[PDB]
Amino acid sequence: ERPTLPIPDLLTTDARNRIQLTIGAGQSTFGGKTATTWGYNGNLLGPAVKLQRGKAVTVDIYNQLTEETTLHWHGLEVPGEVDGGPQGIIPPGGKRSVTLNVDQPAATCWFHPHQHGKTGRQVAMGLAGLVVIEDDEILKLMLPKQWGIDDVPVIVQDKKFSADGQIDYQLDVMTAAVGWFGDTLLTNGAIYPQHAAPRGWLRLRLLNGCNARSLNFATSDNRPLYVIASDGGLLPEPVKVSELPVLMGERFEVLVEVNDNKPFDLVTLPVSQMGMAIAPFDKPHPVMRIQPIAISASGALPDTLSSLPALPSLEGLTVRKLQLSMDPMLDMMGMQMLMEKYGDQAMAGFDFHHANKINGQAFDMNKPMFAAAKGQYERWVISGVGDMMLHPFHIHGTQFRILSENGKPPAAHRAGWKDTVKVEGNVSEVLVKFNHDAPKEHAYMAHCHLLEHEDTGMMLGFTV
Ligand SMILES: [Cu+2]
Ligand SMILES: [Cu+2]
Repeated sequence: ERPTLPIPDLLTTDARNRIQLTIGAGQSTFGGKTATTWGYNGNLLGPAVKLQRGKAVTVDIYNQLTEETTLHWHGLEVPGEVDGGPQGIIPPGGKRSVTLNVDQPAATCWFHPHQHGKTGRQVAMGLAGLVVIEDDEILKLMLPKQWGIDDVPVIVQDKKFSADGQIDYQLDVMTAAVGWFGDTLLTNGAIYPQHAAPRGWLRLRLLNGCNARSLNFATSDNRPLYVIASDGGLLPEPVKVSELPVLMGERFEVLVEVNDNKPFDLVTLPVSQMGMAIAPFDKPHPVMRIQPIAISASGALPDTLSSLPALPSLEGLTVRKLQLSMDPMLDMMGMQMLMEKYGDQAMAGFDFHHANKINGQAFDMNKPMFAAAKGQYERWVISGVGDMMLHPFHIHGTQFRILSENGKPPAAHRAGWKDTVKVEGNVSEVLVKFNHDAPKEHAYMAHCHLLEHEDTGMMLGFTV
C-alpha cells in the first residue's frame, strides 16, 4: 500500500554525551481520521536511541504530559536506579536524567513507560521507542547497515479506535482478562505501509509492541526468514524459518532476500490466542509491502555470527518459583464479556484491579518479594498451570537463557539471549544472572508483558 514506512530517527549522543527525550501529546492520522497520540520526540512512537557498549551517556527525559509517567529500557542490563519501573516517577512538567553505561552485546532493545497501574494505556496512547545497542563484534560482521534503507526497524502494534477517531483504550473486566487488542494493524505508526529495499539482503528489526496480541511473521510468497538475533542480541548462527511467532515485547532481527523486481509483503499469520483470531486476524494479514529497487546494498549474511557462553551446570543453583494466577471470577466475566461482544469467532484455535497475581499476591510496589543474588546464575521456574491465558513473562535487569519454554526445550532461534519466555498453562524455566544492583526503592520488576495483566497485579518487585 501507498504510504512509505516511517523510519524512527537514529538518535546518538551529542558533544557532552547527552541525549534528550521529550514525552509529549500530539496528533496522528489513521485512515483519514485524526487522534490524540503520545510520542517520544514526536507525536507517536519515538526515536531509536543508539548506544555503544562500554560508553556512557546521560539521558535527559522531559515529561511534557500532564500525568505522571516512567521511562523503562526493556532489555537493558542497568541498575534499578535507572531502570524506570513503577517507582521511577517523572512528574508532569518535570525533568529527570539517568546515566546509562551499556555493558552487554549488540542487540535491538526498546523503551516504554512503566507507570503503576496504567502502563497499558500509556503504550496504547503511543509511547514506544527503540534502542540500537552496538559493540565492536557486530560491526565486523558486515551485515546490512544503511538505517532506513536495508536496515529497518519494524514496530508492529494493534489499536482500536472510537467512531470519533480517538484511540479507544479501556482497562475493564474484559481487557484485564484477555488484554487490549484492536482491528487496525500499525507498522511504525502507519497502516500497511510500503518500503523500498535494494536488491540483496534486507535486515528487519522486528518488535511486537502490541499490549496483548501475539504475532507470527512470514512472507506472502513464503520466501524464508533468516533469524540473526533475539531480544538480547546475536544468535550463534542464523536459523532459517518459514514463520516467526513473536510475543508481546519480544524482538527478533531477520534478514530476508530482495532478489527480483517482484514485490512481496511481510505478513502476520493467525495465532491461537484468545480474542486474537477475530476478523481481520482470522487470515494472514499484511504488515508491510517490500518494493525492490536497484540502488546499492552490500550487506551480508554470515555463516557464523557470534559465540555465546555455555549453559551452566544446574546443581547448587538457587531455584525460584513464580506461580502466575488469575482470579477465576475475572477469567469468567472476562471470557463472558468477550463472548457477548464478539461471539463464537473469539475462540478460533470483586476488584479486577488486583485480580491477577504472582505467588498469590497482586503487585505491591512497597514490598519486594525477595532479594536475588548478584553475579550468580539462578534458575527461575514460572508456572501458568491453573489458567489458559498467554503470559509472556519478562524479567528486568537481565538477558537470560531459556532452559525450558512451556514444556519443551526452546526452539533454536529462542535458545540464545532472551528477556521474555512464553508461559501458557505449562511451566518454563530460565537461567537468570543479574550484573547490577537494585535497591527496594528502585526495584527490578518481574512480570507478564500482557500489559493488562501487568496493570492488574501480575508483577512482582525484587532487589539485587
Ligand atoms: Cu523490561
Ligand atoms: Cu499474563
